[PDB]
Amino acid sequence: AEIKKQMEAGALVEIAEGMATSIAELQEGFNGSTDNPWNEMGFRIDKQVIEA
Amino acid sequence: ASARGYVNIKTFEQKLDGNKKIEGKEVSVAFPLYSDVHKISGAHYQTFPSEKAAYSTVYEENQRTEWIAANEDLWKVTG
Amino acid sequence: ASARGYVNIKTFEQKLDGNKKIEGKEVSVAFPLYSDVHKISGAHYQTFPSEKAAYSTVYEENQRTEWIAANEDLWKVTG
Amino acid sequence: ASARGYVNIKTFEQKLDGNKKIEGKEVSVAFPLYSDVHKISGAHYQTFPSEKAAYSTVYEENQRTEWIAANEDLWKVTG
Amino acid sequence: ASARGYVNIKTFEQKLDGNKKIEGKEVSVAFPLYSDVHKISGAHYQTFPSEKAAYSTVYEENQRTEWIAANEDLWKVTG
Amino acid sequence: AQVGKSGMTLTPGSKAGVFDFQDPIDIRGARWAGESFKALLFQIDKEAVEIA
Repeated sequence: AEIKKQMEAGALVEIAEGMATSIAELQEGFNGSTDNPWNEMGFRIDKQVIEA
Repeated sequence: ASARGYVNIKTFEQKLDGNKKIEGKEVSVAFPLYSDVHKISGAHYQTFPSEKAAYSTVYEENQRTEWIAANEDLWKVTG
Repeated sequence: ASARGYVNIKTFEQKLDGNKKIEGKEVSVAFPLYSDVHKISGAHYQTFPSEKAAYSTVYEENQRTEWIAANEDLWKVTG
Repeated sequence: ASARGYVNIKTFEQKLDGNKKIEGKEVSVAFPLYSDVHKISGAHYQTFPSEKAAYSTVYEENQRTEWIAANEDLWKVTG
Repeated sequence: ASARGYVNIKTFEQKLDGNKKIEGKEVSVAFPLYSDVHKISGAHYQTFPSEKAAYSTVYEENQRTEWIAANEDLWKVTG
Repeated sequence: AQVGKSGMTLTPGSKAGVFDFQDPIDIRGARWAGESFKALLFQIDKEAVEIA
Protein backbone atom coordinates (compact mmCIF):
# COMPACT_ATOMS: atom_id res chain seq x y z
CA ALA A 1 0.00 0.00 0.00
CA GLU A 2 2.74 2.50 0.82
CA ILE A 3 4.58 1.73 -2.36
CA LYS A 4 1.44 2.28 -4.40
CA LYS A 5 0.92 5.64 -2.71
CA GLN A 6 4.48 6.65 -3.65
CA MET A 7 3.87 5.52 -7.23
CA GLU A 8 0.67 7.54 -7.49
CA ALA A 9 2.55 10.51 -6.08
CA GLY A 10 5.25 10.17 -8.76
CA ALA A 11 7.83 9.90 -5.93
CA LEU A 12 8.92 6.42 -6.94
CA VAL A 13 8.06 5.25 -10.47
CA GLU A 14 7.99 2.25 -12.77
CA ILE A 15 11.14 1.70 -14.82
CA ALA A 16 12.59 -0.86 -17.24
CA GLU A 17 15.88 -0.80 -19.16
CA GLY A 18 18.19 -2.89 -21.37
CA MET A 19 21.82 -3.76 -20.86
CA ALA A 20 24.65 -1.49 -21.84
CA THR A 21 26.56 -2.99 -24.77
CA SER A 22 29.63 -2.24 -22.68
CA ILE A 23 28.49 -5.03 -20.42
CA ALA A 24 26.65 -7.42 -22.69
CA GLU A 25 29.69 -7.75 -24.96
CA LEU A 26 31.76 -9.01 -22.06
CA GLN A 27 29.09 -10.75 -20.05
CA GLU A 28 30.10 -14.06 -18.47
CA GLY A 29 33.88 -13.83 -18.73
CA PHE A 30 34.78 -12.48 -22.14
CA ASN A 31 38.15 -10.75 -22.24
CA GLY A 32 39.03 -11.49 -18.61
CA SER A 33 35.90 -10.11 -17.13
CA THR A 34 34.42 -11.67 -14.03
CA ASP A 35 31.41 -11.96 -11.75
CA ASN A 36 29.07 -11.28 -14.65
CA PRO A 37 26.90 -14.35 -15.57
CA TRP A 38 23.88 -14.30 -17.88
CA ASN A 39 20.37 -14.72 -16.49
CA GLU A 40 18.58 -17.93 -17.40
CA MET A 41 15.21 -19.78 -17.43
CA GLY A 42 13.44 -23.05 -18.29
CA PHE A 43 10.62 -25.22 -16.91
CA ARG A 44 9.47 -27.52 -14.14
CA ILE A 45 6.57 -30.11 -14.66
CA ASP A 46 4.47 -31.35 -11.70
CA LYS A 47 1.25 -33.32 -11.17
CA GLN A 48 -2.08 -33.89 -9.46
CA VAL A 49 -4.03 -37.08 -8.86
CA ILE A 50 -7.61 -38.06 -7.99
CA GLU A 51 -9.44 -41.10 -6.62
CA ALA A 52 -13.01 -42.25 -7.12
CA ALA B 1 33.50 16.19 -13.74
CA SER B 2 34.53 15.48 -17.36
CA ALA B 3 30.86 15.92 -18.34
CA ARG B 4 31.48 13.26 -21.05
CA GLY B 5 30.79 10.31 -18.78
CA TYR B 6 33.07 7.80 -17.05
CA VAL B 7 34.07 4.19 -17.36
CA ASN B 8 33.73 2.55 -13.97
CA ILE B 9 36.24 -0.21 -13.45
CA LYS B 10 36.17 -2.87 -10.77
CA THR B 11 39.05 -5.27 -10.19
CA PHE B 12 38.16 -8.37 -8.21
CA GLU B 13 40.57 -9.59 -5.57
CA GLN B 14 42.51 -12.67 -6.54
CA LYS B 15 45.33 -14.59 -4.89
CA LEU B 16 48.66 -15.05 -6.67
CA ASP B 17 51.01 -16.80 -4.20
CA GLY B 18 51.65 -17.42 -0.50
CA ASN B 19 50.94 -14.06 1.16
CA LYS B 20 50.77 -12.42 -2.31
CA LYS B 21 47.47 -10.94 -3.45
CA ILE B 22 46.13 -8.65 -6.10
CA GLU B 23 43.81 -6.40 -4.18
CA GLY B 24 40.38 -5.54 -5.43
CA LYS B 25 40.16 -1.97 -6.70
CA GLU B 26 37.44 0.45 -7.71
CA VAL B 27 38.29 3.36 -10.00
CA SER B 28 36.57 5.64 -12.48
CA VAL B 29 38.19 6.86 -15.66
CA ALA B 30 36.92 9.75 -17.71
CA PHE B 31 35.51 8.33 -20.94
CA PRO B 32 37.87 10.50 -23.16
CA LEU B 33 40.80 8.90 -21.31
CA TYR B 34 39.66 5.32 -20.88
CA SER B 35 39.02 5.19 -24.61
CA ASP B 36 42.53 6.60 -25.29
CA VAL B 37 44.64 4.07 -23.30
CA HIS B 38 43.88 0.94 -21.25
CA LYS B 39 45.57 -2.35 -20.26
CA ILE B 40 42.59 -4.22 -18.96
CA SER B 41 42.25 -7.64 -20.54
CA GLY B 42 42.53 -10.94 -18.72
CA ALA B 43 42.46 -8.80 -15.55
CA HIS B 44 39.54 -10.40 -13.56
CA TYR B 45 37.40 -7.27 -13.79
CA GLN B 46 33.98 -5.80 -14.45
CA THR B 47 33.04 -2.46 -15.95
CA PHE B 48 30.13 -0.15 -16.68
CA PRO B 49 29.52 3.40 -18.10
CA SER B 50 28.03 6.27 -16.07
CA GLU B 51 27.22 10.01 -16.38
CA LYS B 52 29.29 10.76 -13.23
CA ALA B 53 32.13 8.78 -11.69
CA ALA B 54 30.83 5.89 -9.60
CA TYR B 55 33.92 5.68 -7.44
CA SER B 56 35.92 7.92 -5.09
CA THR B 57 39.10 7.43 -7.12
CA VAL B 58 38.87 9.10 -10.47
CA TYR B 59 41.22 9.66 -13.37
CA GLU B 60 40.23 12.81 -15.19
CA GLU B 61 40.86 13.56 -18.89
CA ASN B 62 43.97 15.64 -18.11
CA GLN B 63 45.54 12.91 -15.93
CA ARG B 64 46.65 10.58 -18.75
CA THR B 65 49.81 9.47 -17.01
CA GLU B 66 48.16 8.79 -13.69
CA TRP B 67 45.79 6.46 -15.48
CA ILE B 68 48.51 4.70 -17.41
CA ALA B 69 50.31 4.01 -14.14
CA ALA B 70 46.98 3.00 -12.60
CA ASN B 71 46.32 0.40 -15.26
CA GLU B 72 49.60 -1.29 -14.48
CA ASP B 73 48.77 -1.01 -10.78
CA LEU B 74 45.59 -3.14 -11.31
CA TRP B 75 47.92 -6.07 -11.99
CA LYS B 76 50.15 -5.41 -8.96
CA VAL B 77 50.52 -7.99 -6.24
CA THR B 78 51.09 -7.08 -2.59
CA GLY B 79 51.40 -8.55 0.90
CA ALA C 1 13.70 -39.91 9.32
CA SER C 2 12.37 -39.30 5.79
CA ALA C 3 11.76 -43.04 5.70
CA ARG C 4 12.45 -43.02 1.97
CA GLY C 5 15.98 -41.73 1.73
CA TYR C 6 17.96 -38.48 1.43
CA VAL C 7 19.76 -36.21 -0.96
CA ASN C 8 23.16 -35.49 0.50
CA ILE C 9 24.58 -32.14 -0.44
CA LYS C 10 28.07 -30.77 0.17
CA THR C 11 29.07 -27.16 -0.41
CA PHE C 12 32.77 -26.49 -0.88
CA GLU C 13 34.47 -23.44 0.60
CA GLN C 14 35.31 -20.47 -1.63
CA LYS C 15 37.10 -17.19 -1.07
CA LEU C 16 34.91 -14.23 -2.08
CA ASP C 17 36.95 -11.12 -1.20
CA GLY C 18 39.59 -9.87 1.20
CA ASN C 19 38.61 -11.40 4.57
CA LYS C 20 35.32 -12.74 3.09
CA LYS C 21 34.52 -16.44 2.63
CA ILE C 22 31.65 -18.77 1.93
CA GLU C 23 32.19 -21.72 4.24
CA GLY C 24 31.73 -25.31 3.16
CA LYS C 25 28.62 -27.02 4.50
CA GLU C 26 27.23 -30.52 4.85
CA VAL C 27 23.48 -31.09 4.79
CA SER C 28 21.19 -34.09 4.34
CA VAL C 29 17.81 -33.34 2.90
CA ALA C 30 14.84 -35.66 2.90
CA PHE C 31 14.37 -36.73 -0.70
CA PRO C 32 10.74 -35.29 -0.96
CA LEU C 33 11.92 -32.08 0.72
CA TYR C 34 14.76 -31.62 -1.74
CA SER C 35 12.44 -32.56 -4.58
CA ASP C 36 9.88 -29.96 -3.47
CA VAL C 37 12.29 -27.00 -2.93
CA HIS C 38 16.03 -26.57 -3.66
CA LYS C 39 17.71 -23.18 -4.26
CA ILE C 40 20.94 -24.83 -5.40
CA SER C 41 22.46 -23.86 -8.75
CA GLY C 42 25.86 -22.31 -9.36
CA ALA C 43 26.58 -23.12 -5.68
CA HIS C 44 30.01 -24.94 -5.89
CA TYR C 45 28.72 -28.31 -4.70
CA GLN C 46 28.51 -32.11 -4.92
CA THR C 47 25.58 -34.43 -4.29
CA PHE C 48 24.61 -38.07 -3.87
CA PRO C 49 21.59 -40.25 -2.83
CA SER C 50 21.52 -42.37 0.34
CA GLU C 51 19.12 -44.53 2.38
CA LYS C 52 20.13 -42.61 5.52
CA ALA C 53 21.35 -39.08 6.06
CA ALA C 54 25.07 -38.93 5.36
CA TYR C 55 25.56 -35.83 7.45
CA SER C 56 25.15 -34.69 11.07
CA THR C 57 22.72 -31.98 9.94
CA VAL C 58 19.48 -33.29 8.52
CA TYR C 59 16.34 -31.61 7.26
CA GLU C 60 13.42 -33.96 7.61
CA GLU C 61 10.44 -33.92 5.22
CA ASN C 62 8.17 -32.04 7.61
CA GLN C 63 10.63 -29.21 8.31
CA ARG C 64 9.98 -27.27 5.02
CA THR C 65 11.19 -23.82 6.09
CA GLU C 66 14.22 -24.98 8.01
CA TRP C 67 15.44 -26.28 4.68
CA ILE C 68 14.56 -23.18 2.73
CA ALA C 69 16.49 -21.08 5.24
CA ALA C 70 19.33 -23.63 5.03
CA ASN C 71 19.54 -23.11 1.27
CA GLU C 72 19.68 -19.35 1.52
CA ASP C 73 22.48 -19.81 4.05
CA LEU C 74 24.62 -21.75 1.49
CA TRP C 75 25.16 -18.44 -0.26
CA LYS C 76 26.09 -16.50 2.91
CA VAL C 77 29.53 -14.97 3.25
CA THR C 78 31.35 -14.51 6.55
CA GLY C 79 34.65 -13.28 7.97
CA ALA D 1 74.40 -33.44 -14.51
CA SER D 2 72.02 -35.53 -16.65
CA ALA D 3 74.13 -34.47 -19.63
CA ARG D 4 71.01 -34.75 -21.84
CA GLY D 5 69.15 -31.72 -20.59
CA TYR D 6 66.32 -31.34 -18.06
CA VAL D 7 62.63 -30.73 -17.85
CA ASN D 8 61.97 -27.75 -15.66
CA ILE D 9 58.76 -27.96 -13.67
CA LYS D 10 57.02 -25.12 -11.88
CA THR D 11 53.77 -25.30 -9.99
CA PHE D 12 51.70 -22.44 -8.67
CA GLU D 13 50.08 -22.05 -5.26
CA GLN D 14 46.53 -23.29 -4.84
CA LYS D 15 43.97 -22.37 -2.21
CA LEU D 16 42.63 -25.90 -1.85
CA ASP D 17 40.61 -25.24 1.31
CA GLY D 18 40.04 -22.86 4.23
CA ASN D 19 43.59 -21.94 5.30
CA LYS D 20 45.00 -24.99 3.46
CA LYS D 21 47.48 -24.46 0.67
CA ILE D 22 49.39 -26.35 -1.93
CA GLU D 23 52.55 -24.32 -2.26
CA GLY D 24 54.00 -23.96 -5.72
CA LYS D 25 57.38 -25.64 -6.17
CA GLU D 26 60.34 -25.29 -8.53
CA VAL D 27 62.18 -28.45 -9.55
CA SER D 28 64.34 -29.68 -12.43
CA VAL D 29 64.25 -33.28 -13.52
CA ALA D 30 66.76 -35.10 -15.70
CA PHE D 31 65.09 -35.40 -19.08
CA PRO D 32 65.01 -39.32 -19.15
CA LEU D 33 63.82 -39.34 -15.51
CA TYR D 34 60.99 -36.98 -16.24
CA SER D 35 60.17 -39.10 -19.25
CA ASP D 36 60.09 -42.29 -17.19
CA VAL D 37 57.77 -40.96 -14.44
CA HIS D 38 55.87 -37.66 -14.10
CA LYS D 39 52.44 -37.60 -12.44
CA ILE D 40 51.59 -34.14 -13.68
CA SER D 41 48.01 -33.64 -14.78
CA GLY D 42 45.58 -31.10 -13.44
CA ALA D 43 48.54 -29.82 -11.40
CA HIS D 44 48.32 -26.00 -12.05
CA TYR D 45 51.77 -25.91 -13.63
CA GLN D 46 54.24 -24.95 -16.36
CA THR D 47 57.11 -26.87 -17.97
CA PHE D 48 60.01 -26.29 -20.35
CA PRO D 49 63.21 -28.04 -21.63
CA SER D 50 66.73 -26.77 -20.97
CA GLU D 51 70.38 -27.89 -21.32
CA LYS D 52 71.03 -27.24 -17.62
CA ALA D 53 68.81 -27.46 -14.58
CA ALA D 54 66.83 -24.21 -14.19
CA TYR D 55 65.82 -24.58 -10.57
CA SER D 56 67.66 -24.98 -7.27
CA THR D 57 66.30 -28.48 -6.64
CA VAL D 58 67.44 -30.98 -9.22
CA TYR D 59 66.68 -34.64 -9.61
CA GLU D 60 69.48 -36.28 -11.47
CA GLU D 61 68.76 -39.53 -13.38
CA ASN D 62 70.13 -41.67 -10.50
CA GLN D 63 67.31 -40.77 -8.07
CA ARG D 64 64.13 -42.46 -9.39
CA THR D 65 62.27 -42.82 -6.10
CA GLU D 66 63.46 -39.59 -4.55
CA TRP D 67 61.97 -38.03 -7.64
CA ILE D 68 58.76 -40.00 -7.56
CA ALA D 69 58.17 -38.97 -3.97
CA ALA D 70 59.10 -35.35 -4.85
CA ASN D 71 56.73 -35.50 -7.79
CA GLU D 72 53.74 -36.77 -5.86
CA ASP D 73 54.56 -34.17 -3.16
CA LEU D 74 53.77 -31.40 -5.72
CA TRP D 75 50.12 -32.04 -4.81
CA LYS D 76 50.65 -31.80 -1.01
CA VAL D 77 48.50 -29.41 0.97
CA THR D 78 49.77 -27.89 4.20
CA GLY D 79 48.76 -25.30 6.73
CA ALA E 1 41.26 23.13 -19.08
CA SER E 2 38.09 22.87 -21.20
CA ALA E 3 39.85 20.22 -23.30
CA ARG E 4 37.79 21.42 -26.29
CA GLY E 5 39.39 24.80 -26.78
CA TYR E 6 38.03 28.23 -25.84
CA VAL E 7 36.28 31.19 -27.36
CA ASN E 8 38.11 34.31 -26.35
CA ILE E 9 35.95 37.40 -25.99
CA LYS E 10 37.23 40.95 -25.86
CA THR E 11 35.08 44.02 -25.50
CA PHE E 12 36.10 47.64 -25.68
CA GLU E 13 35.06 50.48 -23.40
CA GLN E 14 31.92 52.13 -24.71
CA LYS E 15 31.25 55.82 -24.15
CA LEU E 16 27.52 55.22 -23.84
CA ASP E 17 26.48 58.49 -22.16
CA GLY E 18 27.46 61.36 -19.89
CA ASN E 19 29.30 59.78 -16.96
CA LYS E 20 28.25 56.32 -18.27
CA LYS E 21 30.64 53.74 -19.62
CA ILE E 22 30.43 50.09 -20.44
CA GLU E 23 33.43 48.55 -18.82
CA GLY E 24 35.67 46.81 -21.35
CA LYS E 25 36.25 43.17 -20.40
CA GLU E 26 38.42 40.25 -21.47
CA VAL E 27 37.14 36.73 -20.79
CA SER E 28 37.64 33.18 -22.03
CA VAL E 29 34.76 30.77 -22.30
CA ALA E 30 35.02 27.03 -22.84
CA PHE E 31 34.06 26.35 -26.45
CA PRO E 32 30.96 24.11 -25.65
CA LEU E 33 29.82 26.65 -23.05
CA TYR E 34 30.15 29.60 -25.34
CA SER E 35 28.36 27.67 -28.05
CA ASP E 36 25.55 26.69 -25.72
CA VAL E 37 24.83 30.20 -24.39
CA HIS E 38 25.95 33.67 -25.50
CA LYS E 39 24.67 37.20 -26.20
CA ILE E 40 27.71 38.49 -28.05
CA SER E 41 25.95 40.65 -30.58
CA GLY E 42 26.22 44.40 -30.43
CA ALA E 43 28.92 44.05 -27.75
CA HIS E 44 31.60 46.35 -29.39
CA TYR E 45 33.90 43.36 -29.46
CA GLN E 46 36.35 40.92 -31.02
CA THR E 47 36.52 37.12 -30.75
CA PHE E 48 38.87 34.26 -31.57
CA PRO E 49 39.39 30.48 -30.91
CA SER E 50 42.28 29.06 -28.90
CA GLU E 51 43.67 25.83 -27.41
CA LYS E 52 44.14 27.45 -23.99
CA ALA E 53 42.32 30.38 -22.45
CA ALA E 54 43.73 33.69 -23.68
CA TYR E 55 42.57 35.58 -20.62
CA SER E 56 42.93 35.38 -16.82
CA THR E 57 39.16 35.04 -16.31
CA VAL E 58 37.94 31.75 -17.65
CA TYR E 59 34.55 30.07 -17.61
CA GLU E 60 34.78 26.29 -17.71
CA GLU E 61 32.05 23.71 -18.47
CA ASN E 62 30.76 23.72 -14.85
CA GLN E 63 30.39 27.53 -14.83
CA ARG E 64 27.12 27.67 -16.78
CA THR E 65 25.45 30.20 -14.53
CA GLU E 66 28.57 32.18 -13.68
CA TRP E 67 29.11 32.60 -17.41
CA ILE E 68 25.59 33.60 -18.19
CA ALA E 69 25.70 36.28 -15.54
CA ALA E 70 29.19 37.30 -16.74
CA ASN E 71 27.93 37.53 -20.29
CA GLU E 72 25.09 39.91 -19.48
CA ASP E 73 27.54 41.86 -17.30
CA LEU E 74 29.56 42.71 -20.47
CA TRP E 75 27.05 45.55 -20.98
CA LYS E 76 27.10 46.77 -17.39
CA VAL E 77 27.48 50.49 -17.32
CA THR E 78 29.30 52.41 -14.62
CA GLY E 79 30.55 55.92 -13.82
CA ALA F 1 3.80 10.81 -19.20
CA GLN F 2 2.81 14.05 -17.51
CA VAL F 3 0.42 14.31 -14.60
CA GLY F 4 -3.01 14.83 -16.11
CA LYS F 5 -5.89 16.60 -14.41
CA SER F 6 -3.38 19.08 -13.01
CA GLY F 7 -2.30 22.62 -13.86
CA MET F 8 -4.43 24.12 -16.66
CA THR F 9 -6.86 21.20 -16.69
CA LEU F 10 -7.45 21.15 -12.95
CA THR F 11 -10.79 22.18 -11.47
CA PRO F 12 -9.86 24.35 -8.38
CA GLY F 13 -11.53 21.89 -5.95
CA SER F 14 -9.75 18.82 -7.41
CA LYS F 15 -6.78 16.68 -6.25
CA ALA F 16 -4.20 17.21 -9.10
CA GLY F 17 -3.70 13.87 -10.90
CA VAL F 18 -6.64 11.74 -9.80
CA PHE F 19 -10.26 11.43 -10.83
CA ASP F 20 -12.12 10.66 -7.65
CA PHE F 21 -15.53 9.03 -8.24
CA GLN F 22 -16.47 9.68 -4.64
CA ASP F 23 -15.79 13.44 -4.92
CA PRO F 24 -18.76 15.70 -6.11
CA ILE F 25 -16.29 18.09 -7.79
CA ASP F 26 -15.03 15.41 -10.17
CA ILE F 27 -18.36 13.75 -10.74
CA ARG F 28 -20.07 17.14 -11.22
CA GLY F 29 -22.70 16.39 -8.56
CA ALA F 30 -23.72 13.13 -10.35
CA ARG F 31 -25.16 9.97 -8.86
CA TRP F 32 -25.36 6.35 -10.14
CA ALA F 33 -23.41 5.41 -13.23
CA GLY F 34 -25.75 6.91 -15.73
CA GLU F 35 -24.00 10.21 -15.14
CA SER F 36 -21.04 9.42 -12.90
CA PHE F 37 -19.39 7.58 -15.78
CA LYS F 38 -20.06 10.61 -18.02
CA ALA F 39 -18.06 12.80 -15.73
CA LEU F 40 -15.12 10.50 -16.35
CA LEU F 41 -15.62 10.74 -20.13
CA PHE F 42 -15.62 14.53 -19.85
CA GLN F 43 -12.26 14.44 -18.04
CA ILE F 44 -10.79 12.08 -20.63
CA ASP F 45 -11.77 14.27 -23.52
CA LYS F 46 -10.54 17.39 -21.67
CA GLU F 47 -7.07 15.75 -21.33
CA ALA F 48 -6.96 14.83 -25.03
CA VAL F 49 -7.38 18.55 -25.84
CA GLU F 50 -4.54 19.55 -23.51
CA ILE F 51 -2.26 17.14 -25.35
CA ALA F 52 -3.05 18.94 -28.59
